[PDB]
Amino acid sequence: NEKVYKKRQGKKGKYQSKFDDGLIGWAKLPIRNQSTLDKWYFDEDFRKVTGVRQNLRNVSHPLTRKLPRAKFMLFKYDDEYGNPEGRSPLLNAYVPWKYKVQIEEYEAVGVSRDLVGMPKIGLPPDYLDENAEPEKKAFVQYCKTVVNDMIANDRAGLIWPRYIDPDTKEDIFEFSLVSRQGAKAYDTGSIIDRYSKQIMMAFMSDVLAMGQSKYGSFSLADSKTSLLAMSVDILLKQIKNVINRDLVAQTYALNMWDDEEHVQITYDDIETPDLEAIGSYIQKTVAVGALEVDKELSNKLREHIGLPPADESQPVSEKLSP
Amino acid sequence: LPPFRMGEVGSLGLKVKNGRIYEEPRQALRFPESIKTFQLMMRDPAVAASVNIIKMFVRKVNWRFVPPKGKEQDPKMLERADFFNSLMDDMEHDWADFINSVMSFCTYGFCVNEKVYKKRQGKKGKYQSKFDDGLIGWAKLPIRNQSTLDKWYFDEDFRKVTGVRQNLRNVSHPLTRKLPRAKFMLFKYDDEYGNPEGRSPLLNAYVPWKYKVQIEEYEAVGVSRDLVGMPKIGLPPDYLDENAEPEKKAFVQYCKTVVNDMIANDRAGLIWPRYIDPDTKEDIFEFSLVSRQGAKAYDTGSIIDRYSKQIMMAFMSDVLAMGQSKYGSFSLADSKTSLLAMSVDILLKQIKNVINRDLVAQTYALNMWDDEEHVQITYDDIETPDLEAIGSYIQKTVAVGALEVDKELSNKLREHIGLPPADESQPVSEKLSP
Amino acid sequence: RDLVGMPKIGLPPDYLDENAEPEKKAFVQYCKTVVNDMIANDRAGLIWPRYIDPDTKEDIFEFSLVSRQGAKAYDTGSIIDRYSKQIMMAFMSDVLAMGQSKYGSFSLADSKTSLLAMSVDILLKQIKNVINRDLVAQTYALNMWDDEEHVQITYDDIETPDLEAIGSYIQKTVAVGALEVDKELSNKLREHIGLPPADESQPVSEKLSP
Amino acid sequence: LPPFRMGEVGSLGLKVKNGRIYEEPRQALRFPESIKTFQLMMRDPAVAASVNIIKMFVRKVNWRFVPPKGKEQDPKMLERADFFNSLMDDMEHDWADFINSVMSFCTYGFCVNEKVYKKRQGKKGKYQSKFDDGLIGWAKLPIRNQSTLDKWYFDEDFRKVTGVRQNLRNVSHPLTRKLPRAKFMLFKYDDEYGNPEGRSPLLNAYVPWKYKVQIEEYEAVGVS
Amino acid sequence: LLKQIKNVINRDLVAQTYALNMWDDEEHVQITYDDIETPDLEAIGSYIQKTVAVGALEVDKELSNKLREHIGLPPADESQPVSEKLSP
Amino acid sequence: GGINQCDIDMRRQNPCSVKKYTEYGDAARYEGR
Amino acid sequence: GGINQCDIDMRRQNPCSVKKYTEYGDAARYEGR
Repeated sequence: NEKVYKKRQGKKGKYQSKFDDGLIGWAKLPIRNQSTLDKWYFDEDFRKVTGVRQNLRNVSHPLTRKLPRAKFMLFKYDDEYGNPEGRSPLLNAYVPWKYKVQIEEYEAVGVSRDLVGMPKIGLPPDYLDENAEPEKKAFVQYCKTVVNDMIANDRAGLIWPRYIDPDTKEDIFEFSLVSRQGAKAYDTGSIIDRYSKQIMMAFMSDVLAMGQSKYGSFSLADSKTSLLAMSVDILLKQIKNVINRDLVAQTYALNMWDDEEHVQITYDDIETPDLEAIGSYIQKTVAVGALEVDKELSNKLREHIGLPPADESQPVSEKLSP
Repeated sequence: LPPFRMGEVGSLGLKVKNGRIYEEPRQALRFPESIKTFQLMMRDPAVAASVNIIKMFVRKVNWRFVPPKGKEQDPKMLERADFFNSLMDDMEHDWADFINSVMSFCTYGFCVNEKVYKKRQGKKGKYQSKFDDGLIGWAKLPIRNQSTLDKWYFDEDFRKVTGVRQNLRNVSHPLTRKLPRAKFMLFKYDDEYGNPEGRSPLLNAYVPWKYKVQIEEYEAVGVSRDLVGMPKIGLPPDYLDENAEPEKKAFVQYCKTVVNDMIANDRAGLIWPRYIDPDTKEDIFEFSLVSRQGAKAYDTGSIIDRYSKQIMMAFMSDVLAMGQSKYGSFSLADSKTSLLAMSVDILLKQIKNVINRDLVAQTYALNMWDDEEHVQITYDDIETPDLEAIGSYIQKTVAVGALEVDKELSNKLREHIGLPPADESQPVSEKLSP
Repeated sequence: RDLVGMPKIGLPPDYLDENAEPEKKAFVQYCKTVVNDMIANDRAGLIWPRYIDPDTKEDIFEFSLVSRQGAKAYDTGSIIDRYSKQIMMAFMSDVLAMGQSKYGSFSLADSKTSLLAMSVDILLKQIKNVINRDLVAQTYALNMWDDEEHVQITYDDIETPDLEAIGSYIQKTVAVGALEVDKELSNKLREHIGLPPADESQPVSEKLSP
Repeated sequence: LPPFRMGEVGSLGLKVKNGRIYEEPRQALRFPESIKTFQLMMRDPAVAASVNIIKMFVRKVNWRFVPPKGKEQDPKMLERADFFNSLMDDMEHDWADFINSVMSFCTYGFCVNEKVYKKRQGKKGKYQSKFDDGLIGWAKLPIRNQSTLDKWYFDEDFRKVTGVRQNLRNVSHPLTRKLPRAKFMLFKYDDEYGNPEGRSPLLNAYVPWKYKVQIEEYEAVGVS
Repeated sequence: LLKQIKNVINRDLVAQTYALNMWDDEEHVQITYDDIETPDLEAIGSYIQKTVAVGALEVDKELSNKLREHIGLPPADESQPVSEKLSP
Repeated sequence: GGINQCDIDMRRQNPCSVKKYTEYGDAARYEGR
Repeated sequence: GGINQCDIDMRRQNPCSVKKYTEYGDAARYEGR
């Protein structure tokens, strides 16, 4: 994401704003597509990344631009060995997906081409000639119509010629449905299900198929958190650290400020924790006087029901209390 | 490398080509063909139900205008909130209808609504109203169909969208009109990479649907053409001739009648000629039902069920088949929310942000106002939370004095049973208390 | 490579010659088209020549689907599942397939810890010891300091322990006066709900208490 | 690009053609054929039960007139509420019957009810009443059958509906009448894109029903 | 569906009736509907008891009226109290 | 049998023929019978 | 049978042929029928 700055002169500039204090602020944080990033620049002996090049030849038609490292932020899913491109989580599921799609295609083709039970007509070779007599041609045309239009119906029936050769004892005409002997050697359903479960295990996202069990929770402040939430916490911490270390520090420098400290950006919980357990815990540990009740404790306890910290001038009054 | 400089240096890198986005490689899911493909997918009961539940959840919520935080009790902000609230109900169409039209982006992935303004001069104008204060308000927020939007305009080097063109040649018969970006709002289901058309949620379920419908068609055709057990008649070739004797013709006609009219009945029976040739030992006549040897190699029911479950998993809407379990809840204020509700929350926040950033700001400018702040539109919960848990929690944490009871707390607690905040002049009295 | 059920066509050898008459060539081309384009459909059907040789009593033409006699001697699904379970057992990470049971916990301060957490504790202790013994000591030397002691780096818990059990235990053991309540105890009890140690100037006041 | 301007610049983009909506591509689900297709679908027990439960739920509820918020105790608003409440029970037919006729849009996706007014002069008029105050009240809210509505009228460039035409040639034998938009109410099950005919809920179940009835017929014939 | 019907009625019928009668009140009376089925009683009773025993909920006459609606009783009667002579 | 619509309709005119409970096209005739 | 589209569409023109409830391509016809 590239960093763009502006002056807060209200509206007398290329970029407008709601403030006229004249400080330095953020104009926008555009994304640079991954499919366009082409080359990475390093220092003399490959110790750090100094820049990147964006190629714009195929993007709807200078065609190439270069960005120094100080001009953008870089987020990484997993940064072992200091690889600038990180490591995509899809690498873990590459093989199960490759097997699953292939087997699904095989099963679909097999279902399409399963031909057991289709009608078949056998006629003497002389019926299929082009110079045959008109009667044979009419017979063949009627056979074609029957083959095209026969369906299971309350009037389904056949009247067919029957003649057994005296010297061969085999009918010269025939009408039958093609038959098959063996059966498929593999059960594709079980294999596909196994590979789907394997894929779901890579991301630790089995909740999609097993539903939300009562033994797991999505809250990070509750002592039942699931692995999915625990990993999302890692991702959130990564984002927070990158923002704090890359964006705020440069903003301080541009404004020419030195405060000995920097304000930090922090996030909130995904879902509020369970209320019964917390209530019982507070009651038990405060009834005996082993926990010091504080205004901050009240503020936190009010957060769990979406209320502001406190109001010290509007108490529920006697006139509405039985 | 160039030195650090303020201001943009690159570009989004979008694949626009002659005003048409080419992000999606499959031809079946680009602009011209996506209008039909999405309508084909909505015919499947699973996809239709999954989309409709999401649409229903959003329309269940109420909207309201509130003062910005930090200035809640300022009378000026209250008057601004009242004005903006009155603006909602003064349109040519109901606000609920507007929200309904917005949800069309659950299918195409985006929606465009044009903004139309009017003067509140009561009734002495093209657009009428209930107020005569002469301010600037909203006349309506019509939708522009997605199937008509044709070309997108960008700036010099593709950094932002500056307009759009609507083509009206096929819509019941100028035929083309152009809208600047400032003249309409744009809602997007998912806006990674800054694609103006967003990303439809139907893309995730494209393959399972394609397999499922095809296999269902195959199964139906197989059931139709399964012919095991039908009667069959075999006659000597000379019976089927056109010059045959009258007796053979009558025999063939009777055979035809039998074939047409034979059914399982309490009088079912046959009397048939029987003659075995001396030199072949095979009956010359025959009556039998066609037989089949093998069995179908695949079980279509299991495959169809698997693909239906896969489709339902894409939208995280398994509640349709598994019912409403007691471990999940539809309330966003309850600590058991399900993934469907969590995602509907994302959609609601997107709508709220778009409205606040696009409509209110321009309304302030037109009226020539500068208040240092803007009233924000906020929504409510889908379903009230569980009452037993909240009651027990409040009781436990207030019995020990660890929670400060406040009038706002009473107001909030009354909201869960649909009561107004408070009434400080009508108390339940002694005369009706045992 | 499972090929059971594919169509097969048998023709007299003279139909496959290169100098054959045009009729036979057209017949072979049509057979190729059929083989390529035949699918299960509502119009599926065949009209095929049929001639039984007088002296062999076997059809010279044929149309049939290849058949197979035996069945695979081994069930690969069971073997693969067994080996997957064996792999998962090596790391003691069966939680991935069995879900998070209520009898196990990820907290090291809770008396239900699972083997995975117990081993992660070993790894964390290894990292802590290496850091303390290798990095801090050298930093002291470079700065030319001698304090008789070194500050130690310590880590925190993976997940907070269960609250109901701890609350009941504290209540039971403090109601009878068998446990000495201390400010450190209050600080620790506040840590389990993410609160700072204490605040001794901002008490909840009478005006907000019913 | 043109500069920003107040007032509409485009159009809904509806596919109206000669007064008939062509939104639905399948011929079996457009105006002339939809009157019969929907009646065919209602014969299936599953679809019938699903529609009937929804219809029953709506008819279970009661209706009432209340003062607008902010002026609940104002006597004038109470008198207005009383007048409007009395209006409900003074019609030629019961209010419950009117709500019953409205639910026909659970099948066709929309409904049209014409508005008829009268003077409350007691009994000295074409329409009678229990009151003699001389105000204006409701005489009845008749339904107009969906199978008779033929053509929809729009403005110059298809921005709104201005009227509708009812054809009465096949209904037991002027044969055609025109109603302006101000003369009737329009209820819609689902009104995305501003389609006057809405969207029937039966469209979602069209394919499963088509397969189910066909397979049932095949099974019955086979048993026979 | 019920909200759709309510909105259509309010926006189409009442407004025109006001115009025909030649009235301008700055506001229009709105038609509103009721619930399909009464809610569960045990949960509501327990919730009210728990939140009123600690004094965190302000009891009001409107609250009594609403609580009486769940058993099909009118809002209140302030002249006919159950009397001592029938109380053990 | 039952392959030609014209044949089916022609043979439906015979009065002396037993009557089936259901025929093939019963599910699509708006007019029943 | 049913291997050539140019033949299927020609055979569809026969008026005296029994209607089928479903055909092969029904699942992808935008227009229906």
